[PDB]
Amino acid sequence: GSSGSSGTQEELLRWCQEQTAGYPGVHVSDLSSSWADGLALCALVYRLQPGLLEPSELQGLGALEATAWALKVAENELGITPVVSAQAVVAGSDPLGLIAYLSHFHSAFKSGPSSG
Repeated sequence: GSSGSSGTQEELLRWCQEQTAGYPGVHVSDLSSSWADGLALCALVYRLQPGLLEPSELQGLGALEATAWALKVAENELGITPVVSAQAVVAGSDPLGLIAYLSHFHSAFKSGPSSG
């Protein structure tokens, strides 16, 4: 039951919500600061692929320490080149880059109606 306008960020956000949801503590409510923490990206990645290692350290790592991994396992496994600097994401300087960065994840791990 996942379908709507498949056009606005809503399609991505919601999609990411269901993913991160699983991860305890990670609650994506807005693509502004909800992803700044760092775990967010970590959850989205770890979840997307339950086969990849688990966050044994990320559990108690620094807001940045986390994002670091995500961008890694994402650029290695997922292959989603890091369009934004782990710092920019967490620091919260380039809110645009992040959006584009995530867009890649979905664009690859998306499904449903193309033109609503």
